[PDB]
Amino acid sequence: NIVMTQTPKFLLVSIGDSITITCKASQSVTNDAAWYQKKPGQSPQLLIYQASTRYTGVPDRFSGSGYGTDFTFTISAVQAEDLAVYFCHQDYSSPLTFGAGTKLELKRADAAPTVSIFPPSSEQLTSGGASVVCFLNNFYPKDINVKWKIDGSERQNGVLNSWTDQDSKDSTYSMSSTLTLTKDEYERHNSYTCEATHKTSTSPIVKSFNRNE
Amino acid sequence: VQLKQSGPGLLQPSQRLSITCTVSGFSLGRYGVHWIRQSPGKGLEWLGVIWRGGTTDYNAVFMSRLSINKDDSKSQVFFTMNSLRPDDTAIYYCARQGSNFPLAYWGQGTLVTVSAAKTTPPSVYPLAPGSAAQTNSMVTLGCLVKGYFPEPVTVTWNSGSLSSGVHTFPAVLQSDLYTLSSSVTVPSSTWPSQTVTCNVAHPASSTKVDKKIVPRDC
Repeated sequence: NIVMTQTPKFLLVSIGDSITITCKASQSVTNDAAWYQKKPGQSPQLLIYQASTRYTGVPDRFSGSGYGTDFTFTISAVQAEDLAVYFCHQDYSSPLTFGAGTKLELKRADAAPTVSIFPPSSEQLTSGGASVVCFLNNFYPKDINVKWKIDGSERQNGVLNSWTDQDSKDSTYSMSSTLTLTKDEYERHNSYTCEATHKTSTSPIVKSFNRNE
Repeated sequence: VQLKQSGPGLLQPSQRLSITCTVSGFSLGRYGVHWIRQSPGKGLEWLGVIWRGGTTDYNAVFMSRLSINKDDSKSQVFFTMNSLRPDDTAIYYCARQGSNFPLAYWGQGTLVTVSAAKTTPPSVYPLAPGSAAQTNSMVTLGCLVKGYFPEPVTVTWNSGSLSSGVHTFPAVLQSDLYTLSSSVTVPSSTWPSQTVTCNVAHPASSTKVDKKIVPRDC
């Protein structure tokens, strides 16, 4: 097309590491592979072009190599300002095409999930319809088998999740669910669970809220 | 040295997207202007280009319904796309290449959304906990915002001041309606007393309703 197959989609890293991204092209592109940086809000920032040439004002920690179909993009020592999306691009041929992205994470080695089990209110039920929220601020990694269960079940009707950017200051995630329920759906099961399957405690860290206690 | 786009962004099915890229610090007669888009959860996707002499080259998949024109003297390039659909939703850019070297100058963006929904405002239903154990001396409160269109919205805590552990989340669609949630983590004993007032700010709608926190009496 030419399809630019970028790999791997996440690298997790800490400051000072040496890290290579890879791009495979469906066709020989000669040497017309280029590499960009994406910081959200900001527009793309050209780093390397023609596989290995380095653009205007770019430090020699960013390098690259390859010819034909196989290309490589190294960063030999990472930093605060290298904490962003990266992607290959080919301009050998129209249509011009891009890699899918490599997001760079940062390693705040393990952390405990601040689960905050919630109910609705009378102040919510102002239109005859409600919703059972659950926040989970600051955890690591994002691998989290959460479920809004009822008596040890997997009926996921109305489960309405969210996730966030890894906040740059504290370098850990957050989560947000919304188990929506109607007027009469709201009285049936006596309690329900906001789960967590973290390696922080291998006995499953359940933190439920009941209708009675 | 750089390029700048237009709206309008928000339109319904079978309607023309019509951006305009206004250019400065280089001639249209010396460089092409490419048009690219980023669909959410996807890579960038190239749509087409008009080169210096006017030649034009479209991506085959949009060639039935794509057109690029220009006026070199006015420094303007005119993008159009002739019959929209729900998955034409993205940020559409105009961009330009070096001489010499690849794409390295970008337009600011055009946020575009394809749907046929009236501008309905949110409904701020606040949140405070449901009793049980109150150890640890920190408890997180909530402020849930439901049922709005279009985007976006500012979810502030106590008039844009309290923001130390404020995590407002990316929204999610609920049949032409968005719902997002916000949280703030504050110590136990002063909220209770010095409670936090939640508020919201919608641009294309214009509602700014506030809500204070009170629990229930278990």
